Amino acid sequence: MLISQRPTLSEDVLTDNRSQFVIEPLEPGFGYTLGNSLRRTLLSSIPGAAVTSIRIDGVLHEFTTVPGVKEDVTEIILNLKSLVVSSEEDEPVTMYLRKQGPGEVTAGDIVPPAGVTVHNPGMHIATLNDKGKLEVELVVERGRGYVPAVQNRASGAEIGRIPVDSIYSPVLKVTYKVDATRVEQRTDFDKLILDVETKNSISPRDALASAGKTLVELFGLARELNVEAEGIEIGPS
Amino acid sequence: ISQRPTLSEDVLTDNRSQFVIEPLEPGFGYTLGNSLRRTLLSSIPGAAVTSIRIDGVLHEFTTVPGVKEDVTEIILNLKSLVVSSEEDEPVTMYLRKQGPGEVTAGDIVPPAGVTVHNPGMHIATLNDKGKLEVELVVERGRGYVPAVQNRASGAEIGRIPVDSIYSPVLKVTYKVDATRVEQRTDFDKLILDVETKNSISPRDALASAGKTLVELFGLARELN
Amino acid sequence: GGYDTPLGITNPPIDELLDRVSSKYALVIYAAKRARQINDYYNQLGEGILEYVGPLVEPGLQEKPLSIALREIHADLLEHTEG
Amino acid sequence: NNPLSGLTHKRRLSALGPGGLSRERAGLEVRDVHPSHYGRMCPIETPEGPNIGLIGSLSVYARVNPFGFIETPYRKVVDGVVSDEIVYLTADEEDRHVVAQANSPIDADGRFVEPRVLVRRKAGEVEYVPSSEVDYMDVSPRQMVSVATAMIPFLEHDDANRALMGANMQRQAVPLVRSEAPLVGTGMELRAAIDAGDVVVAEESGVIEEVSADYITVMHDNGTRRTYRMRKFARSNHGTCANQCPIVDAGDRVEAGQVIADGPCTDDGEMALGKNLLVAIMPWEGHNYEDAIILSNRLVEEDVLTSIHIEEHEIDARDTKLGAEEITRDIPNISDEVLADLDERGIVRIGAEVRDGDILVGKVTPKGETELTPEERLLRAIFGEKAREVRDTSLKVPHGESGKVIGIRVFSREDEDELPAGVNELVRVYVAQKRKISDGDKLAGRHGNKGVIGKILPVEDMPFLADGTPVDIILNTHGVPRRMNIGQILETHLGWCAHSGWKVDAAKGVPDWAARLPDELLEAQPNAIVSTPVFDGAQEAELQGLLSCTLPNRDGDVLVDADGKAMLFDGRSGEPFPYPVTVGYMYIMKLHHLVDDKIHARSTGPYSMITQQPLGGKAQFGGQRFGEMECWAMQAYGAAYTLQELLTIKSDDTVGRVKVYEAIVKGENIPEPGIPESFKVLLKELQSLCLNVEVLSS
Amino acid sequence: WLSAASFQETTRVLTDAAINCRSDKLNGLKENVIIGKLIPAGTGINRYRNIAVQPTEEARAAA
Amino acid sequence: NSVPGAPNRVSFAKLREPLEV
Amino acid sequence: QCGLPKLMALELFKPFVMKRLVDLNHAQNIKSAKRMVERQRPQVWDVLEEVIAEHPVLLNRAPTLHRLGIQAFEPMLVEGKAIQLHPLVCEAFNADFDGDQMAVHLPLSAEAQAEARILMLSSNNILSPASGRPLAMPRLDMVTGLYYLTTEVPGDTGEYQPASGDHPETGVYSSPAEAIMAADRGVLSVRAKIKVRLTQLRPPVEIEAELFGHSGWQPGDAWMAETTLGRVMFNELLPLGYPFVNKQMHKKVQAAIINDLAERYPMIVVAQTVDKLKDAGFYWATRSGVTVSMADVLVPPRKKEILDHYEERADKVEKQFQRGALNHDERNEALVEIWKEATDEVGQALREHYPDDNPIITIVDSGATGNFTQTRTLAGMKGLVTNPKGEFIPRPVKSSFREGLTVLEYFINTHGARKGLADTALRTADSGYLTRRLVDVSQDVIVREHDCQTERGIVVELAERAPDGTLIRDPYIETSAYARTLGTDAVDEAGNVIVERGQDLGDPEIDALLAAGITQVKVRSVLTCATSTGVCATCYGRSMATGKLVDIGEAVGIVAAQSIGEPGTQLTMRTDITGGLPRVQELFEARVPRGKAPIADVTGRVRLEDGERFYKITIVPDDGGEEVVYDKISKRQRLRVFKRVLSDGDHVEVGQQLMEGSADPHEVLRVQGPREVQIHLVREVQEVYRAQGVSIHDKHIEVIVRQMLRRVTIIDS
Ligand SMILES: [Mg+2]
Ligand SMILES: [Zn+2]
Repeated sequence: MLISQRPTLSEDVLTDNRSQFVIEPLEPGFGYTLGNSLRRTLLSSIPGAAVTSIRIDGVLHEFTTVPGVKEDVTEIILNLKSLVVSSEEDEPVTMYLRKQGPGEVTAGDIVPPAGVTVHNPGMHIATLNDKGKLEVELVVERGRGYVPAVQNRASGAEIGRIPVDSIYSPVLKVTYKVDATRVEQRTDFDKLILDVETKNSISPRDALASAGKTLVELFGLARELNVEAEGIEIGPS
Repeated sequence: ISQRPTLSEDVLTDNRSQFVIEPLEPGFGYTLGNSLRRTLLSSIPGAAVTSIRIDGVLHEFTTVPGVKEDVTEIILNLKSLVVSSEEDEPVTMYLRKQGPGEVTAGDIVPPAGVTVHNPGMHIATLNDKGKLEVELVVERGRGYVPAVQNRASGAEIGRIPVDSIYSPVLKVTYKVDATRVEQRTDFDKLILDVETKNSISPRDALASAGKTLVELFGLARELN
Repeated sequence: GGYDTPLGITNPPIDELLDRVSSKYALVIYAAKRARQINDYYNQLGEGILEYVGPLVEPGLQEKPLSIALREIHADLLEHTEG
Repeated sequence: NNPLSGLTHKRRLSALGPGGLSRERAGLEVRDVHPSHYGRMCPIETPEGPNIGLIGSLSVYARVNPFGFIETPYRKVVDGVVSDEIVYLTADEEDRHVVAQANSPIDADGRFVEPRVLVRRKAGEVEYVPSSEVDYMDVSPRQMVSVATAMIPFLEHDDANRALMGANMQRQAVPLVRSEAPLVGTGMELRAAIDAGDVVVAEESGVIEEVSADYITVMHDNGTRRTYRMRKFARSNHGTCANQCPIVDAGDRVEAGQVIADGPCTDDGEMALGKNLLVAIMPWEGHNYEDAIILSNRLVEEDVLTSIHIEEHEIDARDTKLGAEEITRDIPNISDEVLADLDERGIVRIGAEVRDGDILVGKVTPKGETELTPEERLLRAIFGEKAREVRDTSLKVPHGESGKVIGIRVFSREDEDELPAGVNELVRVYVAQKRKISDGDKLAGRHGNKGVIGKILPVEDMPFLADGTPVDIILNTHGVPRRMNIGQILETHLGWCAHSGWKVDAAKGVPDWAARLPDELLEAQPNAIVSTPVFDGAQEAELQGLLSCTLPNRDGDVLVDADGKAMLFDGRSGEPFPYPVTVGYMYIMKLHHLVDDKIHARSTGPYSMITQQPLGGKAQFGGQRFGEMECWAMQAYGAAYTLQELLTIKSDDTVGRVKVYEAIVKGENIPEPGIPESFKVLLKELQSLCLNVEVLSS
Repeated sequence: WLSAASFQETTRVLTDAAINCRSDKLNGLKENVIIGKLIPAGTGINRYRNIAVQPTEEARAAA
Repeated sequence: NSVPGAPNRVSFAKLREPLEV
Repeated sequence: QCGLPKLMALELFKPFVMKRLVDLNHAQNIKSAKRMVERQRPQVWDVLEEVIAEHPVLLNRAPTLHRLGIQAFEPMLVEGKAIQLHPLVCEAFNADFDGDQMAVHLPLSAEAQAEARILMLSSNNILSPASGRPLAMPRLDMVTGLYYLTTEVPGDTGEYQPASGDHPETGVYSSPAEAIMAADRGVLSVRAKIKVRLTQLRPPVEIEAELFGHSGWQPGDAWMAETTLGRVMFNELLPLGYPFVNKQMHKKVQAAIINDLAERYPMIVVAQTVDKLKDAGFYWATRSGVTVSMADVLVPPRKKEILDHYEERADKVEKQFQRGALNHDERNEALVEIWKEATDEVGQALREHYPDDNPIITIVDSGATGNFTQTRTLAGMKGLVTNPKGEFIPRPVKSSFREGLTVLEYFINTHGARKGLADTALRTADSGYLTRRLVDVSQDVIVREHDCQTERGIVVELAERAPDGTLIRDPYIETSAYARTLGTDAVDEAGNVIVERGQDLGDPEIDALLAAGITQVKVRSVLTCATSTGVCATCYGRSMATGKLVDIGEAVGIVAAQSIGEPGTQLTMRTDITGGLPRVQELFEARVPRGKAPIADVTGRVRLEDGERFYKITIVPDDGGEEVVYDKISKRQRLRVFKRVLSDGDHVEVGQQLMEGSADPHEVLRVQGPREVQIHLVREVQEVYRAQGVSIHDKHIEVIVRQMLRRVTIIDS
């Protein structure tokens, strides 16, 4: 059954990693069906790597301050929470960085093993002073979605281990809106507008492509009951 | 959970069936259930009578002598007809009965390629003066389409338009049960209940909904 | 201007319009007279061109003369003298 | 427009007219409720307009003495013994006695268990008094109330104002095409439907010989038979439907007094002015904001709320000095696609669709003479068109309506009819359309809540319960607590209980709340109808207990909890709503204020004679009145050109009107407004009053 | 007198004005509203009604 | 009740009415 | 924007589409265009949608009380036959959706279209011209949703709790994107107190000063915020430069926010922000889950006990009245006071019983609808039922609407409700008549000149000093002091000047004046304008509708009349001095009031003499004048309580109100000049008018008072 008006997908980039995808026109009622599904799958389907647990020398039970540097430890937790990483191996990879003396400690000081990459070298981490020495250890693992802090099973072996919330998803925030454009002579179609903010590791175009891919697989799973089953058709490209 | 979801079937009744989809991502069960539900209730193709014609009566607000009901209630009775067709071109049914008795939906004569799934539905009641001769127009469609105007088309004066509701799906529902374990091994298990109006199997309706949604999401997947 | 883009009939923001005019009544008459001039030019385009000059900004596909007048006012392409 | 309106129009007490007092003549004291109104005239039923309190409705038990004074019955109690003897008292006879409370703790021996009883004293004062000295009691509850207000369930839980408006909107419901009976109501519905006179009632008992849509033949016991001729699709005085569907079979026995056929708004012989719609009381995304109501597309698709509306169009051909006007097809300068649906007799074929602007009857009048334009002569010279010596003032469908034609009635002098002297043909055509429910149509309950249809959104975008049944109508929650109409929430809960069915476990005795609950009310099948007298009905405890045990219909699913609220799933986003909301079946009714008969607009219509202002109304092309109060607003805005435009050229200045229309059609600038004609009319009028008024240039 | 006669006690003020031979100025708000003239407020005063408009020299030279 | 064709309308009414309307 | 039915739009723009389609060659001539339009050909709709491009259209609702009763929108074609009104402009229109209809008008000329687009555009009319408070308010549903969004519920899901020794706080969040992720799952709730770092919102002024320093912009630097995620969402709707609020969002909180927004930001910005607030409030109203059943309307357990105790207080009184010691009137008054106390106690018990999360409690506490008296009438104690003559029935109801009334209690409640519903019909008609008279008297007051260069002015009280010594703020400041122009310099202790002459006198001016210790300032008003015709712009001060200086040709007289007479329908009388619409009407008719209060004539001590059936007063002068005697002071009037309460022999002022009631304006005029009459009239009308809780700026009444006092009499030929 021919829709008789092909819905299109048009994007206008805003920043280096920011875009709005417009989908129009749609069969009445389908705007929300596509919008909410895309919004959920964008931040819950794309695989990505993130930190899982953290340990730093000088603190074992004092979870407030670490000497050498002046700012507290929660600031460090947030800073290395907001790290974008890409890992090609599923095993927990160990991140090291060691700065001596006064200075500015940034994410570029991280020494990555092969297969683990950091795309924001120039992000502030700490401000060392007074001949301070700071050694930071991170655990990096890949997965999907957003996972809260997971309690460290090896508390006895790693007492300095601290669980942290983890932004696995390469996309940060997606919002959707349904307008009612061009209704009268074209039987009440609607328009979908998606605004996406993803980490600089991947582009919003690729994020949407991967989300569409996984959703198409998931829904063809449902379509694989009757190979032939009449529905709607779209048309030429 | 790094696995991939599956889909099973649980047919409780000839029309009501349950589909389980596990494992899903946390919070995806409700959204997926809604996405199936909307397209199941809206865009499932089907067939329904679109226009009737009775020899005795010329329009929609009189009565044919002999029957206890009137044409404006005959149409209400007929609007619950359950017919299934597979050819897209319109095709005419026929109902013809004389003498006392209750005329039911099973009394109509279906041409080749159309089946009436409600042979026991009451249409009207007749008496000695009763003489019913009805012609129905059945064609495939989708969703709810109101009655077209006989002046819009090249339609005879006696033609009576009837509101069309092509929707074999009666009612659908979803329910999930998240695990939500501290060990981050959380997943959603969607359970979808589908009940259709005896025209197509609920499995067929779900397959049609999937076929209608796969290409719409492929619109996004073909961007690259 | 930190505001987001305007839309519809408010495409020229009203305050930026009031910036160039002493008071809103003067702005109303200022827009109306230029709209009348634009319409007169449109009527007399094919015939002999008179003193009136049409849209100093490029109009859209098809637009009301009043919107053209407002855009011209916002662009400081016109001058007016108070009574 | 429904049986209740007919019932309430009669048995109504007015105060204006010859010998009465006008509304301007009416003071504040008369409009008030007197203590003597009790039992005689209902204190709730009265219109909300200027006539508030001036006109009311008779009580349900009220009687008119053979003397013109009003009179009400009351049981007489003696030494604390209640008698069955019913005696009738007027307003003045009540003062010298002491009437008791309607619902008093009667022990079946006539003795009130407490000495102090609520009684009505001589001067209308209410006070305590021992039992032995009271001498009268109300015959029953709902004696002070009329028949239009006795149909409101849970009346005692509602504010007087909202009950008043609910009783008034009960009068103006429309007859639908199915008229489903209400689940929750009052016993007065049956009597009101029966004695309204529009339901066929078998006068004499006997077996039914035969049943048909047009007629019913009933064989009485004493050999003879009687044929009730059913009335089908008759136009009411307000242009509604009045169909009558028989509800009996060909072999049943009917007793004298039993309802034989149902009227417009009756189901099984009882009043049914609306439909039973599932209700969620959440405020949904602002589409039900400020008393707005949102509906599901199921109502549109299933024809739950749709009304058949019939209009009549009279047109008469009469003798004239020019000759005679003919009802004929010889209509000048008309096409053929619009002539397809006319008979050679000159009128529309029966069963043919028309719409706004279509011709209905072809009536042609001798045009006489006028200035034939020279341009007309060149026009006929180019095509060979005849002069067409007659004027085609045929009858056309007025603006903004359509539908099929139901019947044509034609009378004429050669039919030897009693036509008015002067006319010799008169034809009247009936056109009906199945008006569906759309935006702007007013829907209301019988508890005072009203509102227009904010939107009709599809079945997908409706909050649905765990069973998957979408809600039909959603109303706001911000109106009910402020406006004080909590009675309809109790009606909603009782309706849900009556729909889902219930049973009270009588295993270890009856529960405490059900002790006073009557038998046969401890068990209720699904979709069971209940009743509730207005002032003696289901209490809070009884309703709570009923809500506790609300056995499911098909699956094992207690959708609503003990407190009435239920979980429901959003149809837009899909996730469940954070908190449960109340749901249940409510009785809603469509009012006769549809938007189709309420939309009007005009560009250039006709104008009045003396002053050139356009006329007003819907029958004429109208034009909204721009009164001086709006002139105040426009002057306050400082907008002078807009005001002058609205006054001179848009309304009055004739040359201004025609010049403006020519300029806007020609795409030219609108010219300078002129001088209003009404000012010149005023000047001439003032001159005629011997006042030398001259306007001086300098 | 025109404003007063349209507010209250029309006959009385009309008779008084006829006797006094009162010459109305037709200058107020209600009088101009009645006779169709521009109201003397907002965009009706000569400061705003007589606004002269013309494009700047550079703008017309850029046409 | 007391109506030959009255549908079964169960009632919550406590006391009885000595006279019909 | 505003919706418009397709058929109505077609009928309105008939010549417009006629030309626009005969030009596009759809119809050969005009007659063919008319035939297409009347037949409604499909090509008509496209050109119709074409011609509505930026064509303003006026909407009006009868009755049109104030200036904002006519608003110019831009129409969008909509199916159906119902005009779609924006939900925000309902309050300004006083429009409701019970079935009310609206009239639509089409401006034609370029001047008319310009006037509709610039002057009467809806997005340009937010502040009410009467008092200056915004009239595009987030209303019932929107304010309920906004209130629910920003509540700080203690002990919620995902709350921030500090921890040490074992695990960190695990309540802090990196970015609001992370918080949204958490809220999407079940870990974090919207109304949970958390700590976030923010980059795109301006921190409050004290945090900005403490942390950021002088250069404290929002977009660059991040900052800790101890807030709820809902508050972050709400603050994201405000303009970028607006500081973070972090407050429970009661109606008055949003009032202050939007007033500041309109004061310090462009009009388009505030219009867009109000639209955003409406959208967010509508979205969160449904999620708030406010819904009422019988379980939500709970009753106070103590009520019966109270209804017993006061019952005893009644019984003895009745018994005493049976003894003859208490007369009928005394018994009635005692019962009335006892039952009033009982109602108050039951209301207090209901207040102490209701949880703060109850839907009705949050409905009333959101500022959306109703008052607690309505809930008390719902459950608990209905109250006292009035009589047709206006008295109180000594036997009141005891149950409430929730419990269900009986026949007689319903009867008396109907008595009262019918009286209340009947009085409104006459009240609003009298209000309309008063509005017409007020418009007619002040029609000649229009701004002509920018400034009259006068020095005369009006002194305002402005937070008079307390006896202990401090600056206690006057309650009536936004009415009298705001939106003026200083006529003289405000200098403290003959030192430096605080506010120069001819200043707008806004909020910063006011708190600077209060900090400096100055309390008395002379502002330039319309009572002292030197312009022969109309009033000068500076004297009239800032226009309330726009918030800036008044225009040069604005008709402020009609605006004043409409502002005074618009909320007149909300006026109600109290339980021989009238205090409702009749009182203000008699004040504006300059007639002798019923409760006439004779006033002193010469400064000096008084002579009080308790006469028979009527008291006697004689003011003995402090100079060689005549001892002025007042005769007709009936015993009904009570002696004025001014300063201890007045008694015999006390020193009185030259125009001191001797007797209680209401002094006649003519007498105070001939005793104390025109300035005292202006003060008295303004104060009395304001006291009567704001006792119902209605705010109107004083200059609107001042215009009418000036129009009153324009004329003078003639004594000698
Ligand atoms: Mg209303
Ligand atoms: Zn001045």
